[PDB]
Amino acid sequence: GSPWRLLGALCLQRPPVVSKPLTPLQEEMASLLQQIEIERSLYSDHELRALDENQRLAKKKADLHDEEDEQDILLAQDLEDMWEQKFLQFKLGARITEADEKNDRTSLNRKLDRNLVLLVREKFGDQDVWILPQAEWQPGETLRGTAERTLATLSENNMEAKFLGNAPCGHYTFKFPQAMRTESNLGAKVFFFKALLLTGDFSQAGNKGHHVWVTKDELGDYLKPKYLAQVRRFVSDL
Amino acid sequence: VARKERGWRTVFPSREFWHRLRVIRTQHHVEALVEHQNGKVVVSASTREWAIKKHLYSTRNVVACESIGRVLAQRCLEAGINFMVYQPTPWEAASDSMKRLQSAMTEGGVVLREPQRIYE
Amino acid sequence: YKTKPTHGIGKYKHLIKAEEPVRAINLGTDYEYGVLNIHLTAYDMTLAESYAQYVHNLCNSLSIKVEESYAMPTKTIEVLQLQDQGSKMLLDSVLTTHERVVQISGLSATFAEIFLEIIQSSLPEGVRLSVKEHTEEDFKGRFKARPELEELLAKLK
Amino acid sequence: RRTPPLGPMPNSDIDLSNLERLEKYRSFDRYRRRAEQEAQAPHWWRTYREYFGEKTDPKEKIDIGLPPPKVSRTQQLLERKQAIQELRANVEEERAARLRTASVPLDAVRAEWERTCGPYHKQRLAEYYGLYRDLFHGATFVPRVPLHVAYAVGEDDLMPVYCGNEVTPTEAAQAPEVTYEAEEGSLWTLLLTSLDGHLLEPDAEYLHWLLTNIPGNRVAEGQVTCPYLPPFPARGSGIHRLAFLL
Amino acid sequence: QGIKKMEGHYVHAGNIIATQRHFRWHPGAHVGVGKNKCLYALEEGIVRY
Amino acid sequence: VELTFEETERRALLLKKWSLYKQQERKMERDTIRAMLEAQQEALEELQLESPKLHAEAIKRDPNLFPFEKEGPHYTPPIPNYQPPEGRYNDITKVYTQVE
Amino acid sequence: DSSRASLTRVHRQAYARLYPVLLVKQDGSTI
RNA sequence: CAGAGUGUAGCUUAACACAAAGCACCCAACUUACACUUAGGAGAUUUCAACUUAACUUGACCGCUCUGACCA
Ligand SMILES: [K+]
Ligand SMILES: [K+]
Repeated sequence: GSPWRLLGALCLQRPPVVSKPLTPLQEEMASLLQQIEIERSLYSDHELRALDENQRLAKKKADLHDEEDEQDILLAQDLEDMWEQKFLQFKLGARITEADEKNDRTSLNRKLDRNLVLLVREKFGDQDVWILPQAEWQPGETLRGTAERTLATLSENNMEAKFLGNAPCGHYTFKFPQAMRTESNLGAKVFFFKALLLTGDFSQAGNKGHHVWVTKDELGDYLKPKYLAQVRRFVSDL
Repeated sequence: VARKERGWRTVFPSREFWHRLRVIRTQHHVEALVEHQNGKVVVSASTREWAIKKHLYSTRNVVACESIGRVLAQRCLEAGINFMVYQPTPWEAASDSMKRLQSAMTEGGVVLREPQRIYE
Repeated sequence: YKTKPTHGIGKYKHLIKAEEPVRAINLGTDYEYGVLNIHLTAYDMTLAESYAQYVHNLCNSLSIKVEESYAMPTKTIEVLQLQDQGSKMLLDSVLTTHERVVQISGLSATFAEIFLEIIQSSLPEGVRLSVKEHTEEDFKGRFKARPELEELLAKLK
Repeated sequence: RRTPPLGPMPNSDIDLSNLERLEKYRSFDRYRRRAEQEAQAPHWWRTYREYFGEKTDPKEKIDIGLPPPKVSRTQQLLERKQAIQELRANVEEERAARLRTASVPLDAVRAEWERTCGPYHKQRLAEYYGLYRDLFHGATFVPRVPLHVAYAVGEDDLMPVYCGNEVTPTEAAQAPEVTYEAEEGSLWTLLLTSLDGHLLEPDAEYLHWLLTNIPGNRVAEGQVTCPYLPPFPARGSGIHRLAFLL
Repeated sequence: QGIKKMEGHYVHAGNIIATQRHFRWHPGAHVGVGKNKCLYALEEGIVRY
Repeated sequence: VELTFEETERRALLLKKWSLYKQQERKMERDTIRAMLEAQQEALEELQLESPKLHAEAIKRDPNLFPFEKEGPHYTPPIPNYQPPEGRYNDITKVYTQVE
Repeated sequence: DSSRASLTRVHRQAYARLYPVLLVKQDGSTI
């Protein structure tokens, strides 16, 4: 054996649920692009229809020669009124949810436009530390297999995850305090593996206050300085 | 009556000239050179020069190229250079930058064609 | 000249790829993937083309060879809706589905995780990403169906 | 029979195993730029430059001129960067550049050019005209004192002398007006020579003007060592070079 | 076909220096090229390759 | 309709700002990829030292990685109890056949 | 970011005017 | 927290001064796209003091990169 204890950590991420809001400059550029798109476009069918009906009203008022009584029951601008009415009745889903207002950091329904990371709390030598879920490597298993095993040893979940590749995306090696530091147990060598949360969540039984879903910005509050510096390298915030 | 370096018909550019205007455009600057066929630079104007840079909003735009033409035309007349050949690529010749630089040179007095050699 | 030390100074054809006159799909090694098709399907044609362009340019920045960039045939779907207090379905809207494919090759095994993380992170709203392994069926699906060959083939059956 | 190359052969540093992954030129302009650079490098094979290039001496040209002026680059760069920011901050300057209606003041450019690169452009132009070759047997100097010479033509017009512009013998029939910047107590010597006029000896010159022990820039108070003689280029003899040396 | 004037030979203006079916030797300084790719001297002097 | 001078001026200035804003988006993306690549490669190096048998497995390709499907974000999230209207989908794509 | 390449216009020479609309899906999500 | 090395924007053994250069890079138009080309865009000497010289040399001061301490 070796002095270092091999570990496999899981970087399970919930990708954004909704699109990110446009920034002030993006809003102006989006307005100009829409303006340019209209200017360089041909008349649409709905525009040509609204034009003819305007002219028909003139031909049925000035010329007074119209030979068609029926014409069309509904006009173009009248049709737009029905469309706008239907839209106002429909109520969209909230992009800012109850969990956002209540700052419930244990739910997956918060910060829908951001990317969340799963942190669990473990006790190490009678000390409460926040870490990315991990498991100790066992013979006859790959280091990725350890990460997939970690997922299956969480507190009552039905989460389905998609692992991306076999290589680790980061590592963190620490040494135990000299009190327990030994030649055979010098320290540990964590190896993180990124995964995507397809579907699922901790059950109400499993929601008992031993995990959080946090963005990369609010990731330091829980992790330690040195552990944080190594996790903030492969956790993107694009 | 001096010999021009004729030949080189299979390569580009021609050597059959006494003086040529050569324009160098970089990512940040515009330089124009008048050089003898033997390779000696006669006169030059570059936006790297403080004398020109201090009056330019940008040293990489069409205005910069036109300014280089006007400055170079004056320096050509003071050096006695009244004729030269210009050997642009097809895309360079069509560009507005080079068209404005050429007009600046001709307005400045320089003729961008050379008189034919007298053989007899 | 052959005898002289400058022999062969004008050699150039060894510096150019051999171009001497459909395409065999290259299965990757144990450390590289084969030809990969990056499908981009969206209900909006501009979003599918804008992202297909983004993926092409991103691959060039990362030195990932882009074998081909092409559009798949558009699929039009009529959307009928049951009318209120009626049993008749009436045409509501016509929705078109536009697909764009960026075919890449030589993607490294270790680098695929990073590449996939970047292109999924930038996916616009309403655009579906599907990265598949290229197969002959995918290429053949881009060509018109031959009814005459089917009838002659049916006789053999 | 074969002979090994006498040096590194062109295109040897290209790795031919990874040809598909190597970056290509893609543009005519990028190949030409590299091609022009390769042509200028020295080679161990026979080249056009070997047979047609002027045979310059290997030893560097001796500088016989005044010392270069001492400049503080740090202070100079600060002032220059500040001036550009002020120019670019102006919104009218941005619009004139965008609408392609801006221009440079040619007179102000030349004044600054006289004080900065001007001396080195004059040295380069004098070298092209063969003045250092003929006057100092290849020794060069940077003309660091701007010399302004103008012939009075009529009563209201002047014909300036720059560095190779053509002046007719009729315009130069009388001594020119000469001015330069000089400190009090300095002494100067001005001479005019025809490099190509000599009718008998091929390597000799004619002294057209020699003023010595000039106090400051008061040329009219210098000793007339040789009185002014107008240029007399012989008919059919071509174009002559007359040089004022301060 | 081939070289008519080797390295160092003296040529008068008009002298054909080489004839060729394809461009094996290219025209340099003071060397003209005919419609049939024939290389000829434009000046009197010494041939150099 | 011809644009006013002020409009063409406002459009040109906005596009100039767009060049610099997109330059800084690309920089952030170019430095995120670099950070990820360095972290991965530095983790693989450490793994090779610790146990060359696990490193060999780590650098192999994953047979299950592809097909990899991901839908883009929505504008608004799904509504918990929303009943869509009843209807039908009728594909009307033209079928093209090659004869001759 | 979802906005990395979402600001676009129709890059065609001849095209009829198009209007922005919300497509409500069967689960209630919109695009 | 200490000990070493280290220093122009992304790269460069660019920078004699006449000058902070060349390339890489970003947007738009052309291109299915890419590429090319055109027309635009953004930039650096970590900071002071020492023939005032100095991006360059010696000092401090900052940032960086390793080696230990600390670390679950
Ligand atoms: K003479
Ligand atoms: K021939």
